[PDB]
Amino acid sequence: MTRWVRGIFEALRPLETLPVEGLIRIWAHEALRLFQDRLVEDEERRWTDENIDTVALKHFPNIDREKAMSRPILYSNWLSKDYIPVDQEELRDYVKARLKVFYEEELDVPLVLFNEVLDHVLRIDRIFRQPQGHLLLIGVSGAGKTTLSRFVAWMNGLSVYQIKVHRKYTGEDFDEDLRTVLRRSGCKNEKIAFIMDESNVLDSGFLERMNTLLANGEVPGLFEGDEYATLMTQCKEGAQKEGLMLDSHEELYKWFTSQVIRNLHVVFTMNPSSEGLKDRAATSPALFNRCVLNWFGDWSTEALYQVGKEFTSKMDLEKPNYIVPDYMPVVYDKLPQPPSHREAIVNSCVFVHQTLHQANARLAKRGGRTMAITPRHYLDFINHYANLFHEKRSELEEQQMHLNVGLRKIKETVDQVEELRRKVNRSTALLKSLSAERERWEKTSETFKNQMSTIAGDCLLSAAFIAYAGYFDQQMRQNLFTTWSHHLQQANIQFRTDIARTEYLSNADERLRWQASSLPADDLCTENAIMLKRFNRYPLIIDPSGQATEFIMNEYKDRKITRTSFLDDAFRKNLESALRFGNPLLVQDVESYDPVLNPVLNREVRRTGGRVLITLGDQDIDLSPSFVIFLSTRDPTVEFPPDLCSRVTFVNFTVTRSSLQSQCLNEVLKAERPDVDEKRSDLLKLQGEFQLRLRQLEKSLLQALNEVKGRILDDDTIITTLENLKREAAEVTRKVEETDIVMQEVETVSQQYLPLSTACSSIYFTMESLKQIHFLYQYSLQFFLDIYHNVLYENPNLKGVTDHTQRLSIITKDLFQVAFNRVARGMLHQDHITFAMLLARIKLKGTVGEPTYDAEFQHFLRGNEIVLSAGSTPRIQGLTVEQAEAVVRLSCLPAFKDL
Ligand SMILES: Nc1ncnc2c1ncn2[C@@H]1O[C@H](COP(=O)(O)OP(=O)(O)O)[C@@H](O)[C@H]1O
Repeated sequence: MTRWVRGIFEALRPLETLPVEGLIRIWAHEALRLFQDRLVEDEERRWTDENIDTVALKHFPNIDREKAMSRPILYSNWLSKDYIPVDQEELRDYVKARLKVFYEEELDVPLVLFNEVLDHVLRIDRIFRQPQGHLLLIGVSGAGKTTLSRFVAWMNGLSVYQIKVHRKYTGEDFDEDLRTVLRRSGCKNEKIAFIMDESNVLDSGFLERMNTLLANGEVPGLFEGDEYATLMTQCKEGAQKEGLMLDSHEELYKWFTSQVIRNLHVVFTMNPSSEGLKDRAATSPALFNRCVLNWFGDWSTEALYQVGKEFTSKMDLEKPNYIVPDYMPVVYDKLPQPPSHREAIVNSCVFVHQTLHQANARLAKRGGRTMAITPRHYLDFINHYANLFHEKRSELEEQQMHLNVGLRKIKETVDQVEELRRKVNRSTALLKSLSAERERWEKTSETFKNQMSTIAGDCLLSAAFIAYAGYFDQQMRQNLFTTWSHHLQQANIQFRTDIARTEYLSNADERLRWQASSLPADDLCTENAIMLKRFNRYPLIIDPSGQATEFIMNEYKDRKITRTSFLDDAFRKNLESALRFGNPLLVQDVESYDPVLNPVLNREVRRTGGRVLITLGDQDIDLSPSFVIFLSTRDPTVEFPPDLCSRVTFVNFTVTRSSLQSQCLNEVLKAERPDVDEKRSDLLKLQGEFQLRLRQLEKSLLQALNEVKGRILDDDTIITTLENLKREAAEVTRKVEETDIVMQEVETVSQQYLPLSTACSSIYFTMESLKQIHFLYQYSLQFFLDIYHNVLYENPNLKGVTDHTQRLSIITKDLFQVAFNRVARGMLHQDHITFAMLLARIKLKGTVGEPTYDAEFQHFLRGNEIVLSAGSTPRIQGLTVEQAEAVVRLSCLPAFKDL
């Protein structure tokens, strides 16, 4: 209430003749600034707005709507000398005008201005106006709390200062930095907008220093001895050059403290996690005394839609023929009218973001180990969408112009043939072959026109998959992809169905090179390699095994990738040399993440300077363009700080039940029924790879055409190539026309081999969970892989049998038996029955002839623990109390009503 009265009084210093409406407007503005910015939920904010309006009307029942107008009540002293209220649009234009100069100065990164930005900027400016302005910007990473802070601090002419934090950064260094910032604040009279983040704190002593820096503005145990005398020298000089009389030592120190009071603004940016705030309050009470905390909520659907619309402007998404048959909105308010498919693309992007939010909520509800999606992920997703759309359109345009060049070359060949004619059989053969070529190539042209319909949707789905997914397992990746596909089809945005992510995002040669460089054939590994190839945020590999580390080591052997770690004392030494040379650096053990990497991960290198210099620590080091840093770990799952979570692309190699199911299905299809596996590999190659080989034959034909210069005496040299091209075109046509028969029998074969895969996954994860029973029962994935390879390629029972239906049964029985034999051999002779009947339950789930009997198993396991004492008296002489109670509990079971 004191701040309320102070703010109202300040707003009325130079302003006269204000009506009652203006006064209640200022009252409401101050109430919203001091009572609503601190709320965390939107419900609290709207309740505050409703209650302020109802109290205003109750205590002032004879006022005009001049009290409220537009709910964006904003006051700015930028447009006029006084603290006059301003309109949304005028302030937006002025902020854009100032942002032009801001971009000219530094940070050329574009910032789309939404309603939230203008409000946050005005709040931070209001806090900056008062001499004791201190901020606690609590908001999710990527919201731009730091960016807005710097923008407004520059806009008010405040020299921003930041602490460069690393693992070796000691408390004495913090005291020296505080001495420097206070010297700049008091001496030379510099308005410092000194800022910090939660990552900028590694020792509480920082927090007790800020306690006295905020509450009193003077740090007593900072300036001692020589430092104190030097400080008094500089500040006594500053008093003279600022026209201030020199006094005794104590009075001069007091004047310096007052100068720091009026020339220092400390800003805190914090994780919205309230648990951290609970003891942040305890460590420093001044965080709730001198700091006006400003809660930054997650970017709203309005903000996400505006970001998507503004950034996706360079791309050409204008499709004149588009139909909207259903009503699937997200923004709900701006341009809901039938779109030009660009609004549809942006709506799909924001729906993808909401889809991740819903998936995260569901994962947290039905389990844990859930990571939080920051708006920086949206910016990464938008950049991925733009780059991938550019690539996938430029490549098709260049191959289309190649086809046009080939057509013109064939026309020129026709002209040469007409000149030559005026052997006849050779002429007729080449004439019919070239007519067939004309038909095939006009078909190619119409196909090229067809892919323009699907490029937008396919690239959107691929970018949403690569930029967002990567931490989730195979099942959740598939669920997200199918949800995105269903929504995009429902939005009538044309995307090609049955899209192979691996084949669409990579070519044959890169995939085979990956396979050579120690990469498993699992589709999860291929997708992870895809994410590792193209990326904006430097990867953070999650892998319990060492397969990914050795794979990426092999991938960059030529580039001289150096292996270091955070635990290594020479980590900075090993990283500076790699940065200067331009060599990739793989840093393992990200558990003790070094905060010195924040500038590198944020890619905040200042390109404004002549050479591209990064401010890594105190020193400035030039950023080599080939500096590709990598992060990795050795644990399956661990919680990461959210600030680190928003600067890296989580690529996860951790196995799961669905991953084991897919691997076992692929392995059994490779071993049993290799024809279906070959036909599916041909299907995967049908997306681009076969077309790429056809283009290679096309360019070989083009080379031969001017190699022979239209020879007619020896025409077979080109007739062979033409015949091969015709045969390959016919083969591709047969493969495409069989895409209805195929994936109709392929799906049947796959679902036939599904019980084996699910049984394998269940058996492996039961073996993994066997750690609970006894500390000695520890089994690796390699052990189960050996078991499964043995039961496939080494069974003695499969030597003679060849019928697939009998071979599957024999393989399943052999797998069960061999798994039991290999596991029980290292189990005490009291758990053999336990594992055996666990495998029996797994098989009973696998078989279909009888129900699962889940109620019976639940009873047999725990249902006898139900509490009841009615009818517990034995009725027959041949019965006891415990047996009578067991009779009652079994009579509870539906199968035993009459017992
Ligand atoms: N209004 C905005 N529009 C677009 N991008 C924005 C906006 N505000 C911030 N950003 C982006 O946020 C990134 C910086 O986020 P950062 O300041 O590190 O966030 P935080 O302080 O929440 O951790 C940059 O990519 C910047 O362009």
